[PDB]
Amino acid sequence: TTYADFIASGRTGRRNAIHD
Amino acid sequence: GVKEFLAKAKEDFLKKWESPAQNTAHLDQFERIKTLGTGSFGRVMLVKHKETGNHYAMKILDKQKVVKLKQIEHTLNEKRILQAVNFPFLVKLEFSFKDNSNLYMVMEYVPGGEMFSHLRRIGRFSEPHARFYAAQIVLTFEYLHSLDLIYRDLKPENLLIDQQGYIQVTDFGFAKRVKGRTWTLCGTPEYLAPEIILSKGYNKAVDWWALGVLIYEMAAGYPPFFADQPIQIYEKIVSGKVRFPSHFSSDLKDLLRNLLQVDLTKRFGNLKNGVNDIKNHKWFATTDWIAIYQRKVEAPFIPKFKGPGDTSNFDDYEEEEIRVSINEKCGKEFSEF
Ligand SMILES: Nc1ncnc2c1ncn2[C@@H]1O[C@H](COP(=O)(O)OP(=O)(O)OP(=O)(O)O)[C@@H](O)[C@H]1O
Ligand SMILES: [Mg+2]
Ligand SMILES: [Mg+2]
Repeated sequence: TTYADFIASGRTGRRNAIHD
Repeated sequence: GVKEFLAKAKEDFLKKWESPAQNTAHLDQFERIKTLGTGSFGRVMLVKHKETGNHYAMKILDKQKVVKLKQIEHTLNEKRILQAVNFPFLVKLEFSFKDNSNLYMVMEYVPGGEMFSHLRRIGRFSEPHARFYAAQIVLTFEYLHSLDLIYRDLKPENLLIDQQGYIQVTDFGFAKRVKGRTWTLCGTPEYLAPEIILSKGYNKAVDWWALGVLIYEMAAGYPPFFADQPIQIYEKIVSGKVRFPSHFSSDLKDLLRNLLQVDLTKRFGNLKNGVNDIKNHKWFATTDWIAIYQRKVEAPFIPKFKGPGDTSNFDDYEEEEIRVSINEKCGKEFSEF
């Protein structure tokens, strides 16, 4: 499932902004 | 109505934009309690104002780090714009000041936590729940865009839940007053519009794309474009193909197809009818826009509240000493702060 793939991914925690 | 309101709102904003408040408190006036959150640039701490006993949230930026990360003009934008705005869903800046080492922005403390933490824990929001938050962002962008302000970092981490269950937008770090195109690569990867990724000049339409991402993530429980690394995310965004959960209503899918739209001649928010293409869309048909503005709608949920300075709705963070050098850093760069 998409949910399972998201939860197993490396970006489920807080996401900080990017720059440069 | 909204027209007269926005007219007065612009009059009020321009006075503060042209004469910004500066140096309105000092670090020694606050007891520092606990870190509430951190980002790429700043640390935000719960503080208690010694004279009044009020709690606030204080954003601390190290001047030297702001310089290294090429955020000088952005940070000046952030404070100049946040001190000048006034809207029911925008966090209030109460004080700002600087010392030898740091910049400080003392905000109202929004105690219900980030939308992010509630969303991840609960899994996903029902469509009426997502709609209640989305409506507040729609009204907030209508207000910001009318002042020629682009926001540029919509995401659950930057949205706080107040004691009445309403949204407070925080983190004006990429906010900019601009009448034409702008070009800076900034935002958060999952939320970037394709025209940002492709280094085009872009405009306030990128906020409406980001609203599409937010509504999708709220209603699905995951973003429309996700991967393990930003480069992979950017490939998916520029590909532009979105898949929707089976449980998404026909109306929600139609709205999202019009927000997550690569073609700027077709993206809602950007067209001749402006924000009304969104407000009058079928997914929002049950929304009473004045009632939302007036905060008269009963919220989907009310954060737990245990005391004035309770921080239970926030994650714990490693604490770091606030050091203040005996030498002034970056004086010229931040003269106007
Ligand atoms: N007024 C507030 N009340 C409570 N918590 C807040 C407040 N403002 C910010 N925070 C918390 O502090 C965190 C970091 O603040 P902010 O987003 O302004 O920092 P940043 O360095 O600009 O982050 P980003 O990487 O998103 O640019 C927020 O995600 C939120 O958890
Ligand atoms: Mg942030
Ligand atoms: Mg920021």
